[PDB]
Amino acid sequence: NVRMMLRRSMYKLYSAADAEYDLSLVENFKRLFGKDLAMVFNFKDVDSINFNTLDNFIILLKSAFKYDHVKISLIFNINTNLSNIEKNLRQSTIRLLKRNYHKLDVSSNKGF
Amino acid sequence: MNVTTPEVAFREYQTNCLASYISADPDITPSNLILQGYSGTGKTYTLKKYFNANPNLHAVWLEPVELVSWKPLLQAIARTVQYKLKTLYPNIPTTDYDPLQVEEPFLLVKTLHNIFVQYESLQEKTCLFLILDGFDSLQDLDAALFNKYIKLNELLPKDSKINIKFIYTMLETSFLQRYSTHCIPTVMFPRYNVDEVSTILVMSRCGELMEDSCLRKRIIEEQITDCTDDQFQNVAANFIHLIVQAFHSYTGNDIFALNDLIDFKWPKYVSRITKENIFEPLALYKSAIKLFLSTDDNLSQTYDLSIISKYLLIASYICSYLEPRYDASIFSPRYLQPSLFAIERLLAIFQAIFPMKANIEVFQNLSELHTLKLIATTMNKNIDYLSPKVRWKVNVPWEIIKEISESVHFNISDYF
Amino acid sequence: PGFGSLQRRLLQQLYGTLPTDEKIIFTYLQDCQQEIDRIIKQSIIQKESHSVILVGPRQSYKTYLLDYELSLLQQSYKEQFITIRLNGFIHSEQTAINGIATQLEQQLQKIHGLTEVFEKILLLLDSTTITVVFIFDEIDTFAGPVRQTLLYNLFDMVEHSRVPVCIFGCTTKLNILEYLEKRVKSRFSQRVIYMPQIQNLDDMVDAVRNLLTVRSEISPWVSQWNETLEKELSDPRSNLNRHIRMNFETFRSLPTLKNSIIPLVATSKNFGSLCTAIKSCSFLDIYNKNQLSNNLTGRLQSLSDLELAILISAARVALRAKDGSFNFNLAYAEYEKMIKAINSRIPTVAPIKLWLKKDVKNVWENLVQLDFFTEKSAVGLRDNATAAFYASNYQFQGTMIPFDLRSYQMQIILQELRRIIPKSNMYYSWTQL
Amino acid sequence: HQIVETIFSKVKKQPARENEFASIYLSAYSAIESDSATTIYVAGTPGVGKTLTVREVVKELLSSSAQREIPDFLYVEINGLKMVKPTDCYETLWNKVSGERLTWAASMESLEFYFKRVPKNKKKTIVVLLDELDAMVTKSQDIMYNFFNWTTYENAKLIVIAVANTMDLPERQLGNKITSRIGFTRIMFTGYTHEELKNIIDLRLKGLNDSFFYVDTKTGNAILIVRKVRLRMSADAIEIASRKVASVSGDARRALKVCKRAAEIAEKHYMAKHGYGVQTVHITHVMKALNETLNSHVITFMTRLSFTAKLFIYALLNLMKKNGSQEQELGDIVDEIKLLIEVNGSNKFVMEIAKTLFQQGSDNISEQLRIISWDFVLNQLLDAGILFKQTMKNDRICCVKLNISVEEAKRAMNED
Ligand SMILES: Nc1ncnc2c1ncn2[C@@H]1O[C@H](COP(=O)(O)OP(=O)(O)OP(=O)(O)O)[C@@H](O)[C@H]1O
Ligand SMILES: Nc1ncnc2c1ncn2[C@@H]1O[C@H](COP(=O)(O)OP(=O)(O)OP(=O)(O)O)[C@@H](O)[C@H]1O
Ligand SMILES: Nc1ncnc2c1ncn2[C@@H]1O[C@H](COP(=O)(O)OP(=O)(O)OP(=O)(O)O)[C@@H](O)[C@H]1O
Repeated sequence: NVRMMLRRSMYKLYSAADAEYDLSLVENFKRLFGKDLAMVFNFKDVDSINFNTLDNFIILLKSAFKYDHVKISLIFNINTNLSNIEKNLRQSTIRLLKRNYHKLDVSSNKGF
Repeated sequence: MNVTTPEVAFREYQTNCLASYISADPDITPSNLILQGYSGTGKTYTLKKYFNANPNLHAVWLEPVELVSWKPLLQAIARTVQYKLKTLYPNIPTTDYDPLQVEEPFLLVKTLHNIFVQYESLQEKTCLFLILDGFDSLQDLDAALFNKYIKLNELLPKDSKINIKFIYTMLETSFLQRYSTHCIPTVMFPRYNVDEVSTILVMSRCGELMEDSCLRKRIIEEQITDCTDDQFQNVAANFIHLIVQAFHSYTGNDIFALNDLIDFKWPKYVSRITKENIFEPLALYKSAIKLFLSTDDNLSQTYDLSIISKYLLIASYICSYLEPRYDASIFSPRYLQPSLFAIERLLAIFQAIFPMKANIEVFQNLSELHTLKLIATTMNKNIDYLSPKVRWKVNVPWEIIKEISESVHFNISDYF
Repeated sequence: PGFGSLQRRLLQQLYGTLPTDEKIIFTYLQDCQQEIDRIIKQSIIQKESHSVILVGPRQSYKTYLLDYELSLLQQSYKEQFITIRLNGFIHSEQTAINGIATQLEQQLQKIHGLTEVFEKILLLLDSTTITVVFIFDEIDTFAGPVRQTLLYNLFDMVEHSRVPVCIFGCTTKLNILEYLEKRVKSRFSQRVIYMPQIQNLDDMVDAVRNLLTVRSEISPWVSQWNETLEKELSDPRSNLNRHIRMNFETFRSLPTLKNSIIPLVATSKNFGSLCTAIKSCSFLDIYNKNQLSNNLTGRLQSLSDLELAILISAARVALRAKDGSFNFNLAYAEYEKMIKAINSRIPTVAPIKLWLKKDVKNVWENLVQLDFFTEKSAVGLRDNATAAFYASNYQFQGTMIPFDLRSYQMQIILQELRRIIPKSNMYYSWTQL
Repeated sequence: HQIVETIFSKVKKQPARENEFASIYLSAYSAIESDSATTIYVAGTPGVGKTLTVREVVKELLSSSAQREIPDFLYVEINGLKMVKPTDCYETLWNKVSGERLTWAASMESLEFYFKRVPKNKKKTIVVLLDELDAMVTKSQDIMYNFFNWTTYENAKLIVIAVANTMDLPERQLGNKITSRIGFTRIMFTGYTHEELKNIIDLRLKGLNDSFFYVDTKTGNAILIVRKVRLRMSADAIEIASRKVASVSGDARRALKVCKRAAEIAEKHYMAKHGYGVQTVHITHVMKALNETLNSHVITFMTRLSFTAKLFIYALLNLMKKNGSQEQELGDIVDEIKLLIEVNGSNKFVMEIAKTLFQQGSDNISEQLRIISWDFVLNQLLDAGILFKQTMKNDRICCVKLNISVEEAKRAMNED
């Protein structure tokens, strides 16, 4: 659920920052560590994630762009074709994703 | 007491209603106030627009959208109220209370009481407009929650110089109708009309698009000589009208989807602009036609699969939509959701339709299909395929099974 | 410039935070008001012990009387009563004790400048000496199947406390004497008071007269205001009188009418404007229609052509179904079929778009959010936090199955559509089967 | 100001369990004098005199200890409905016996060690009263078990007295392990008869009936023995009070409360006529108290409901008749109200009532699918407990059921 997702994301962010639990940590990140924050969310397996939770969590992260010191990047791992995602996510989220997206094939069977 | 009113278009009645119920004197304002309207109705816009014209009103802004559950919502109230009171009246000696100590609403009331007692030395009674945006948008939500904030300030001592004046914003109507007997002052936001949406988009997102880098290229590339800002404004404005009239029956009356469509199609429409395209937007329409013929909200031989996998997925669809009665006769409800089946049926049908025995590659392809989620199971956590309780169903529509049958030269069209 | 004084005076009287010398008690309430006041004065002035529950719906002026009585008695017996307030919604069965402990100390500080907890409270009162006053809202919440130890102790303290003790309860249930357990019910004094309901139009007219009149010369226009108010309450054909009669007939919670009136006074800019508005009384119609703007008809009037057509097609499938269930596939099939029929009835010429199934997804998403549809067994907003916990732990099948096969049920039946949908609409002819 | 007491003040301000007192004392004396340990069980309905009799027995046993007929003993009183948590019983009992302040786990083990292991000659006899014992029941019932179990230890020198709701509770709810230990030592209290209630009232008012007073003519202050006044209460008033209460419940408090209520009514009659020679409390004063106990406000409140609520209940009753069912969906009722309006639609004022119900009497409002304040009255009937509604977010398939009896609803509809 979104409650666990935000908590775990902030936990990992805090662990990395202290190696050198909510959106306030993102808000106060620069006033704590003096450096800008860039996040890379790597979705390791999209086809098995409950698309409702992911769809809501993307909208939750959408609020983070109010801060001038934060930048976000999302990586999607897809086993099936790209269009399998389009059926399950809501068309509001697809329009968020489509504004800045890149498409890459990493299969080993690329043209023999 | 008198409060000035901003001229918010298509919200004049609600701006007058917020001129009501909101004033400097806490004796002329209610304990609770609710503004209601579905998403894309302007409530968050209008409320901030009204507060931005009257700075003397002490407003505190919070968003349950970020605050996942009720504990963050409680703690943020204390934190932001304390910080705002320090920001407004700093000279009074006060002692800090930790906002993380607010674990219960009673503790919130206690902390608010203590803070107001610390400010008791104030000369005049003043309002404190705590604002919550999208109360029902809270994700960990239940019906009993809202009464706790309805009936809150009466537990505060009325002698205090600082009085809290809650303001709420809500989306759903099924949330309001559980609290109609309380007679809480309510201000309503209806969905905009098409004539309103088009003008709102023209007023808002015109100048932002008008001076983007994409046009900064094309103007010089086409060597436009007599261009003025008015021509820019008209050319940009025509785009919004065209997109609205093209996709109104598709988006509806929502500003967000129209903005996203404009964002996607604006560079491509700008690309078609030539020397002869401006001052005749009809030609612009007659050249960028294919932009207005497809939504282009899509994110992008569709499935490339092994032959064994293809025939397994044919047999699974047969299992999922053919009644079990016919397995003994044919081989020897599309609109409905697929029925469940067993692997024993799938293996038999696959053996009966492939142009194979039980080598490991068949089961490997089946497990690959499950991992690809082209076939679903009756479980969510701790998948235990080998347990007999699990059942199987197809997660692929007919339009893809038809193409698979064509690619393997199979005749599913004759079995139904 | 001076009009603002009277305009603010009217609002200040309307909200009801008047000084005790200026406050108003409506005539039909006075019997129960005196019944409550006698007990309160007996407990505070004459040191009696009592326990009372007030009954009546929400917004029935039930607590206003207690507030008035305490504000009155604070003038003459400021040093002789202690007030304890507890609310059922905010205070749980745990947090009530801490609330009592904090409020007792808070009162004692400004005065001076559970086997043993209650006994030690009584001993502290004895060593510091004052009548202890208990006020409870939402008694039924405390009187639930959860153990009622709080009220059990409070009603037991009535006839055993060495310090005068008084308890007032507030709730809307009528079966209070069955809510309370037989142990607690026995200990309660059972002097139940039911708040007097408005039972005549004369009661409501007099309530309006009491509420809106001005009894002092705050403004030179006070005499004009009182006279105009009485004139409008007098003539049966007054617009304001008609609206008051409609209110009385429809619902008999006076604070609803108060809240309806508040914008009319607030918006007024001049005395002439106020008089014209209160005579015409047209803005209550605007307020009422805005109260109705987000109802089913208001939402339905805002939909688009394609959205309306898909709604009609979904309604047709729901009507034909035995259980009323339908899904996206059937809805799109019917949409295609009706588009084909409309095209066919247009003759072909010798030598209307069927939107693609992918584009219709946005229309479906729009309609699912605007609550025209609903999932087959959608419980919706849960009642309590524990129910929300169990709901969020579970994963419903309807959220996992594909977008094209989720089962829905309809909120606006096709007959209601034919009532509402204008006949000038192209798709209106399909509002019949 | 002086506390003014009228002539009725003493009546408001102000022997039936001797056999039960003797039975409890006989068992207690036998066990205490023999330096033994046992469990005593007490049960009965509220207000019959269980706790008061036990306190009398304990006080007289202390009197026996003062007379040194029996050795010294320590008394501990615990009420199950006064504990914050069930675990506090172990801490409280050890705190009183030893003065220590250990945790519940340590105290429970300390009590187990104390009663079982400590020699008898190194102890003081302990008597414990567990009031509201059935309210101490936990999931494991250890409080029901452990305290009685320690009484089986011959070295304990412990006497435990428990008060519960029912006599056969160990058989109904406890195990055979606890039930056998409790055994035959159980005593039951039965509610008083009417003559006993009359006798108790007379005993409480032994020195006040037919007594003379000196009453200040200027303030009403009365002094028991300025003018001479006499007071009386009708014997028939007491009889009708005693007979009515004894036919309702055995609770002695109700009979005392009725006399206080009757005296308060007589006090109001005295004050009203005087406006501040024998004042006889009349049977009308008692019957007034009996009337308010018996009469229910449900019917009159229904008759005082607004028109829309009565129409709702009438339509629901009509559907109950036409369908023979107990609950009706809002899909039924919303259009059944329309049917009931339409059947009479040939009348002129039906047009006006329809304009009120469906457009609120204004031309600017279009047709509504609900009558005005449908939600308001629907919630109000649920708020008052009249109506029962099941949770479902569909506004048509949601079911509605009456909570009140049918016949009183019919009577309320008839009186309109
Ligand atoms: N009268 C108006 N004039 C111009 N723009 C408007 C007007 N009303 C709304 N908008 C636009 O609506 C956009 C969406 O914000 P809005 O206040 O409608 O959100 P919302 O309905 O509160 O959203 P949510 O429910 O997601 O919190 C704003 O960016 C604003 O530009
Ligand atoms: N201190 C006050 N000053 C002015 N008006 C008040 C005050 N307290 C309550 N009211 C009035 O009380 C009316 C609503 O009734 P009230 O507040 O007495 O009920 P309640 O305690 O909320 O009811 P219940 O517990 O039965 O739900 C409102 O119209 C409000 O104006
Ligand atoms: N025989 C009696 N004579 C006088 N007063 C009595 C008698 N019996 C009971 N009472 C009164 O009843 C009150 C309650 O009695 P007691 O504490 O024994 O209650 P109970 O029977 O155990 O019931 P509950 O469970 O409601 O406490 C006493 O305070 C006393 O004033």
